[PDB]
Amino acid sequence: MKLFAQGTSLDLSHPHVMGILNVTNSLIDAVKHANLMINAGATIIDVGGESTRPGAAEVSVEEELQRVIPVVEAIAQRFEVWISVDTSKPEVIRESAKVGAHIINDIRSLSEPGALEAAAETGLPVCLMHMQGNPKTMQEAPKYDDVFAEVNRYFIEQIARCEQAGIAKEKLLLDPGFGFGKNLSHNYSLLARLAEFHHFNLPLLVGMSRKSMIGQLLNVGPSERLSGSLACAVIAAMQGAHIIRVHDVKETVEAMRVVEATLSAKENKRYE
Amino acid sequence: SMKLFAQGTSLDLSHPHVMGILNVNSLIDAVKHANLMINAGATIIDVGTRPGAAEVSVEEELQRVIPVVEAIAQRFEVWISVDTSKPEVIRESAKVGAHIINDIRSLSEPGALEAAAETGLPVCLMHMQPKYDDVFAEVNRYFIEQIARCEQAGIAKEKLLLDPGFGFGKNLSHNYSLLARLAEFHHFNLPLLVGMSRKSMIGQLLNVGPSERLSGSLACAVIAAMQGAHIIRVHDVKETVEAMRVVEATLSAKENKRYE
Ligand SMILES: COc1ccc(C(=O)CSc2nc3c(=O)[nH]c(N)nc3[nH]2)cc1
Ligand SMILES: COc1ccc(C(=O)CSc2nc3c(=O)[nH]c(N)nc3[nH]2)cc1
Repeated sequence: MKLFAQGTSLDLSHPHVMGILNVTNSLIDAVKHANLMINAGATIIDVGGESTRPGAAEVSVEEELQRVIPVVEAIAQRFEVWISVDTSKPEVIRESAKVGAHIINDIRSLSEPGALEAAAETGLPVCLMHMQGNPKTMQEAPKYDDVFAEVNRYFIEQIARCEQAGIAKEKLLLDPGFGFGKNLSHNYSLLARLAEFHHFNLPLLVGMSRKSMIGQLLNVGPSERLSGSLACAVIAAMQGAHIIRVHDVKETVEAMRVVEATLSAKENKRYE
Repeated sequence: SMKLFAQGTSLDLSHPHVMGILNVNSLIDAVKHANLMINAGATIIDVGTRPGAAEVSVEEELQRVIPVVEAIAQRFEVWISVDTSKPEVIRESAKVGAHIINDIRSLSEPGALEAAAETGLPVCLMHMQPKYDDVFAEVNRYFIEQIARCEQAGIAKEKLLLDPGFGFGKNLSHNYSLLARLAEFHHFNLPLLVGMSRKSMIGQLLNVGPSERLSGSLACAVIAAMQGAHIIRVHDVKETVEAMRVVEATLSAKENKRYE
């Protein structure tokens, strides 16, 4: 299993760690943070300029472009690392790809007018994430009769939508969207059944780092979540998740080495 | 449903337990460290004597170990595991409140087997000897043998725990083979105890020193717990307990309650 972008490839025969670069002197600091994450073993850096948090306010196209594009450009011309861009906006998609981004990682799964066409036009890999509702209301009262089945159905529908628009399946990644319109019990159901999403034969991307599913379980603040975060990452990686999106790159990469050593000693290379 | 009974209390093995390592006033500090581990969520304290270490006389081992076991048993509700190979220490430990006899030698010293049987306590069987054909099969064979040896001495199967003995005459790939296949040891229907905390199986993989192995140790604990391991022996209790609550939340959402 392999992705292709910007003349290079990413080998997903083992887990990859994706370092979070939140850009909600800004430029110099962001590039220093990327550099530390690459040194710590991150092979993808995820650049995001619009808060995707519960209650988040929208940012203008011009402001997002100012936050994001100079960060993507600077990273693409200094390091060899892959770059994902965390955006919903057709223009940010286009401009990001122009300055070297490798993956479009939209929490809205290209739902914004023109996003689907912009993504297709780039030829880049696209991550389809499940979210119930939108960031302003998703956490008010998340509700499912069957969260796994409903996220599974969403991925069937969005894969088709993307194929229809000329995005080949081989470009797609799937992410169940931990914390995006889910209560604590919904999140743990998806984590527990994560391996079952492999039936699509597509890369799985997960992001649990420092999230509420750890916070509300342990009743701790956001700086006390490293152990819980590593536990989530290891649980996901043991079930064959391909990309783990995190704040704490060094510790995660170390945990992924242990997983890799364990999976390579196993006959069928996956827990289920 | 799996439970152990000792000293008037029970251990509920329907979820994983964290066992904190206690290195042996010396007695005041041992109590203080026990207190810290209980506060971090350890439900078993392992009292002991690594491999390579200096052998000691019966008398010295009693003087080191018995007051500690006794002091913990008098002050705390926690279960107490004792790492010893000597029949005298097994006997005296049980008299002052130990719950589990954890012998790294699996009761091979003369008299140890009989002493353990007399106590009526739970007994942990650990594999120790690196070259193997199928490390899993050898360990598995060892368990069958030791179980039989214990049952023959009047130790009921319901008192036994199995430990594959990570780091103990095992190289890097043998250790990870045993970890990858841990869940297969459930066919005995006995509790599984594992100890990988800060070991060279992490140190060598990662090329880091003994104090930089927490993340790898946590990974090992999670990997074992996801496969239904019952007791995880660690140095870093708070962090392991947190990781275990995440495992527990995951396994409770799973209809199978285990990964294989
Ligand atoms: C303090 O509590 C926190 C709440 C939220 C965070 C975030 O980082 C949320 S942004 C985010 N998540 C995902 C994801 O899961 N998958 C993908 N594909 N993209 C994502 N983007 C961090 C901490
Ligand atoms: C730096 O390299 C290290 C080498 C060794 C250590 C130890 O703590 C090993 S003593 C020990 N292990 C076990 C075990 O696995 N199971 C049981 N049941 N009892 C045990 N007693 C730590 C670090």
